[PDB]
Amino acid sequence: AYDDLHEGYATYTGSGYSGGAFLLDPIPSDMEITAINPADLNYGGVKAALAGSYLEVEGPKGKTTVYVTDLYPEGARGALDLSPNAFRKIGNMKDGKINIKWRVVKAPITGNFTYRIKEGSSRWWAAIQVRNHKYPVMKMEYEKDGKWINMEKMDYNHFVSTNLGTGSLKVRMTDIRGKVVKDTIPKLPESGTSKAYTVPGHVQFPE
Amino acid sequence: AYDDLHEGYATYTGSGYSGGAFLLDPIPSDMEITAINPADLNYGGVKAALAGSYLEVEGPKGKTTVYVTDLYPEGARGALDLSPNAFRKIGNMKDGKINIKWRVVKAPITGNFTYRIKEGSSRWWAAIQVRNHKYPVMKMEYEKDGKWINMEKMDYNHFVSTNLGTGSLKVRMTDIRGKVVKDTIPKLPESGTSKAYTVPGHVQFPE
Ligand SMILES: OC[C@H]1O[C@@H](S[C@H]2[C@H](O)[C@@H](O)[C@H](O[C@H]3[C@H](O)[C@@H](O)[C@H](S[C@H]4[C@H](O)[C@@H](O)[C@H](O[C@H]5[C@H](O)[C@@H](O)[C@H](S)O[C@@H]5CO)O[C@@H]4CO)O[C@@H]3CO)O[C@@H]2CO)[C@H](O)[C@@H](O)[C@@H]1O
Repeated sequence: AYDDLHEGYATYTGSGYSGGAFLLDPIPSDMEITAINPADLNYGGVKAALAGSYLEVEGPKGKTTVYVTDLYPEGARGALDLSPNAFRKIGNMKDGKINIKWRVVKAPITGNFTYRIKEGSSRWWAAIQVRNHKYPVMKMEYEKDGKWINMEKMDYNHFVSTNLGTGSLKVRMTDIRGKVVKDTIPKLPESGTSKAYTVPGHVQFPE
Repeated sequence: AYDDLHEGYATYTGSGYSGGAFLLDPIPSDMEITAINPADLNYGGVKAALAGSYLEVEGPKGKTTVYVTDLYPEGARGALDLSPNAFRKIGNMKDGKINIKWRVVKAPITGNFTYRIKEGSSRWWAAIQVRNHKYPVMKMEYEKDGKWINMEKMDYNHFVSTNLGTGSLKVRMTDIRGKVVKDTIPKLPESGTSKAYTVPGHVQFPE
């Protein structure tokens, strides 16, 4: 629609395949990825607003799409830190830094959300990650007896809250376009889970 | 207190031995105990200020001493809910309600404090309870590399803080008389402790 490009500089790097901030591991080594500067990451006042998104990136030599897996701490506004397999498609690596133009695009994925329930989660406190989302997840709310509680998004790309209640958790998710989709996670453990675990989801953002 | 005085009324209950609000379990069955009204409980605006304290209660037929283990939710100022073994000593069991006078007194205990580390406590969040204190515990601080941090006392008789750091924990406790002692508590887990545990203390409030 109204869908502005973002101008900035790209560098390249080899981290982000493992141990990146957004806790999105494992990353296939053939995957084209990127680290994003803090200002653009936390769009809308949401920590990790753009975590797990995909960007289309024009360099002086071509255009390419990258999965956003990590924070680029020392990056200026507009700055991306690309994997070299991605970088090489849009610029010469002889130059260390290239002019780029990027925007958020729809993820080249299929199927539904997958939920990751962080280690330490319970009815008392929980951090919930959304994976496999066609668009940036701006918001996640759960219903506790009648009303909708907003969950804060963290730097580690999980939505977080307390006293969530017993019983299965009905949730809703909003994307960067304002689209909202509803789902249901199975009831949380009474005592904090020693291991993080996976819940296959039943919904996806609209095309 | 060395001196103190409340006027109120007492009834009696069979609860507070297991599952009380102050989480002081286990409670020996033959121990004289009481539940406490919210107003006196939260003395000086500290939630559960008088939890785990001891009171001398005077009834129409004698005096006796009790351990405070539970909240008396429907209590007016000065109202107490005694265990029968305590009630039996200062009143007639044929009454459902008696006139009483009471005061916070020195604990008929020996030895130092012990600490309870609540399940789910870690470097990031801890709930720490003091047991075996001769007087009410009004304040608990810990030292976080520079200066002292105040821990919120909770309705459930643990002091709570966050981002406490790694290593062993330098604490100072303050009683209702204004008296301050200092102790150290072992290292806090990197991730949330699966079960609650007790650690021995090495300090005690002045007689
Ligand atoms: O912060 C950056 C860092 O974070 C970590 S993950 C870590 C979080 O940081 C931390 O904030 C969080 O702390 C939780 C804690 O895990 C949770 O277990 C407790 S729940 C507690 C509850 O507050 C309390 O109401 C309750 O008391 C009950 C009692 O159980 C009962 O007996 C009676 S019937 O009623 C009482 C009162 O209602 O007891 C429960 C449990 O003891 O709360 C805090 C905060 O909400 O936990 C996270 C991990 O464990 C992350 O890994 C890093 O990447 C980040 O950099």
